[PDB]
Amino acid sequence: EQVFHFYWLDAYEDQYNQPGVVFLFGKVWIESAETHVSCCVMVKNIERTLYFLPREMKIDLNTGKETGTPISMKDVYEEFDEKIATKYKIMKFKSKPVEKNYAFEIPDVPEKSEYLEVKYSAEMPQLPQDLKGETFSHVFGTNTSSLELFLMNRKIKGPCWLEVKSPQLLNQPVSWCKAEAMALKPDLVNVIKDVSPPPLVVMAFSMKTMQNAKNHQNEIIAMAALVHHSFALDKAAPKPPFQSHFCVVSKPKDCIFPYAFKEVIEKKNVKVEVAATERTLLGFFLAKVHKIDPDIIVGHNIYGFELEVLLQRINVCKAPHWSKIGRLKRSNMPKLGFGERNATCGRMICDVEISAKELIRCKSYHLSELVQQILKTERVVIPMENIQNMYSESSQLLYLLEHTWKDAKFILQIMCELNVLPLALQITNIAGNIMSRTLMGGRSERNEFLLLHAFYENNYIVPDKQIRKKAAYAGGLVLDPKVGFYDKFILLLDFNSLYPSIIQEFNICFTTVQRVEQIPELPDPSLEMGILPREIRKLVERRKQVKQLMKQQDLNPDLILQYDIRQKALKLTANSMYGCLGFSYSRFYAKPLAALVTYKGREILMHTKEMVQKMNLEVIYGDTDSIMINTNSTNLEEVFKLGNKVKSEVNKLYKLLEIDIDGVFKSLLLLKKKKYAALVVEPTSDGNYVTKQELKGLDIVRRDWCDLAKDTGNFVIGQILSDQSRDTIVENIQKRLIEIGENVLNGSVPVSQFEINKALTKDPQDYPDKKSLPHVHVALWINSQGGRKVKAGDTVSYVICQDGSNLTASQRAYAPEQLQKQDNLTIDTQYYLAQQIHPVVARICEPIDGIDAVLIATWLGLDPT
DNA sequence: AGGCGCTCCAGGC
Ligand SMILES: Nc1ccn([C@H]2C[C@H](O)[C@@H](COP(=O)(O)OP(=O)(O)OP(=O)(O)O)O2)c(=O)n1
Ligand SMILES: [K+]
Ligand SMILES: [Mg+2]
Ligand SMILES: [Zn+2]
Ligand SMILES: [Zn+2]
Ligand SMILES: [Zn+2]
Repeated sequence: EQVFHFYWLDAYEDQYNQPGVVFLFGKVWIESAETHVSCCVMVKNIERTLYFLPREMKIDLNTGKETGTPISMKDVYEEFDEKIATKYKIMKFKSKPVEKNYAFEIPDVPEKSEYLEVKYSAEMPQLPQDLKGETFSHVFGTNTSSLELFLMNRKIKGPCWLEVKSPQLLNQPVSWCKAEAMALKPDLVNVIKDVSPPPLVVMAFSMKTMQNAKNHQNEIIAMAALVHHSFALDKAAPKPPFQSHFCVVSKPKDCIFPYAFKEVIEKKNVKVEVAATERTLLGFFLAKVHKIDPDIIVGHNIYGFELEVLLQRINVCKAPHWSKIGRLKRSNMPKLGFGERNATCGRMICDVEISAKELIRCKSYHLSELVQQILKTERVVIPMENIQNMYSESSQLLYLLEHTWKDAKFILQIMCELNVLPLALQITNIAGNIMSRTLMGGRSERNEFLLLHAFYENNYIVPDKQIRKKAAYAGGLVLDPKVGFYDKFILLLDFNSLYPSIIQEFNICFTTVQRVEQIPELPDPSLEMGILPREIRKLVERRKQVKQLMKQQDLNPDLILQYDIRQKALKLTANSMYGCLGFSYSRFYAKPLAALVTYKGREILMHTKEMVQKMNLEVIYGDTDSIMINTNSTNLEEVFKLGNKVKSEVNKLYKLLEIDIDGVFKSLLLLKKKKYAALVVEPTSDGNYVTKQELKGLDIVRRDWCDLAKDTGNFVIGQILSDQSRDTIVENIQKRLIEIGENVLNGSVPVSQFEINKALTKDPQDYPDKKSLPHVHVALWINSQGGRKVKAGDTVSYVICQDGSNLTASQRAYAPEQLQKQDNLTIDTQYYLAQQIHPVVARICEPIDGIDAVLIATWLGLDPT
């Protein structure tokens, strides 16, 4: 024969222009060059695969009555061959009887049955989905895409090594890869698992734009990029994260570069290419992408801005070879990240903004905010305006260029810090989907792929693809809290992986629960574990392993964070598997199952509450799978004993479900359901312990209150949870608030602390009642005013100012720059004292005797009425 | 395009 090895990373199909064809992109080892290069493998002749369900008794389609003659596969075969194939224009086909299982939402389909599997060219006509015949009542798989068929049939689960038997040459190159090959049929491709993965080429970049003087245009004037040619995903990121890099700077049109600039560059020796026109800059960038040939391109806000601006400018400046930004040679450039994801076809796009949203929580996911929270460094901002003045002098243009470079580096460092790529790979090998899709975010597509593989594997027919809202069923139970402050130790117990465990513990599955608002019945405990509990179980085991690793002897603070993020990622994946059951647009939608899981959960929480109470214990709170207890004790060692005691008593009732000691608090300020503060006990040696403050749901943790209000609220909390007597505390609180009130009025407070942040659920243009929505109003300004544009999902920062226009506070929202720059605008001190600080402190002091709302108003110098 | 539970604010009636 003849065979070659290929490590695939990305896949792509064009069902309209090239049905039955799948393009694979990956790596190949080239011995003569001792390096891996890119390769494109075009897989052809992927055939549609349909399953015809035979009727019990034959039917006549002209009368619509049975005939008395039963059915046999020969009957079905003949009908397809004689009437169906001929009527629908299917020249060739192959078929065979098979036995498949079914367990989904189409009524009148038996659990197990024999089917006539038919296969034919994807180039031939697609049969109607609701097609029926004389011998068959239903047909499955009429609309399955080639990519799905390929991945499922070949059992490909994320990036891996493949052997391609009998490769063919192509008359003409179809990609921008170094190597190419073609497979005439899918069965020539096989997964192999005994070859270590190859390292990848990773490219991180950033760009700068500039609004042009006259015409309205965002011109790209600088780009920076860092590259690593051997970035391994099965180990710690390389240090340093890049081996090379390059920069390119261009002039708008009317401007002229500072002189000696060239020399200044040769002098300081920076790998900077000074382009004369934007078109040149773009042509150069694309040439660099083609030559470097990255498997992964990383940026910040790529999908929302950068990528669209790049393609548009490439089109406007008529830059040469736009398709080099991807790995597939194309001609027509698509626009609007669909058209985008396609534009980079073959190259995975990692957007740290998107990845950060999935892995951690921030007040905003803008680059400065991320560099601060994750890299713990400050990032300078260069406003589009100041840009122009920079071209005037050499050092300025040079500074701007170094700045762009710094952003490319920040982006890359954030990617490594969050360990984004290894995580995305792990999730892709688990779900068996496509890595570039994993990186775009979303839990549903992954869960669908995970289930598709599992059901194909177990020989099941799967549903065909089909073509915040109000709750549609009951969820978790939240206990009514016993609001107040607590001095004695509090015990918090929480069940491990509750829902995933409930699914296993009661064997809930598409295959074991009868259904069709009514809660189904638990299946007979004799039945064998179903696909769902097994798959769910595997996600829980993986999570336990990672938690075991964290438990280990003295580890790095950086690594510990990575393990914690990963552990939560696996938690979210298992919970998303439960959630998709209740996702109306899910391919495996099964609401009764979702409702049964939540039902058992509330039941279990109620029983655990009543049980702790029978032990004569005080249950002051509980959320879905937790129980909070006031031990009233001051003896830590005793509390822990009591904890393990209740734990043991509870776990005694279940086969798999296990409750644990989530934590112990030294002091607790419980305000309302899902809202509390506390000093958390952290044992050291000899029953000794340190203590750490922890907030849950308070206004202090939200993004939509200013720092001034939030820092002040945190001060109060720190004082309340304190050792100090109630008296000393109340005094300190007053002492501090009176002070804050003065500082706000005398103008001692940094303008940044007045900023309020809110994310837009929709694009600012899609709001009818706009004007009175401060964040939507500042976004409409920002947008219509300059370069970048805010869209659904972005958070907007703003401040309330004195306009001198007597409109409501909500109608006097302005951008920070807009305030600092404009003179008629000034901070509305009254608004901040009464609508920000007062509301926050009042809710926090609500249960504290001695403080009161009226009082808090007088400290702030507000008229109590 | 994982689920549902529980505040908070602007404003008009
Ligand atoms: N993002 C989330 C968080 C929680 N839950 C549901 C399912 C969980 O099983 C249950 C309990 O919430 P937990 O925070 O306690 O999550 P788990 O108990 O499952 O994991 P852990 O072992 O960390 O407690 O609430 C969910 O569906 N989605
Ligand atoms: K009070
Ligand atoms: Mg839990
Ligand atoms: Zn081999
Ligand atoms: Zn709403
Ligand atoms: Zn919990």
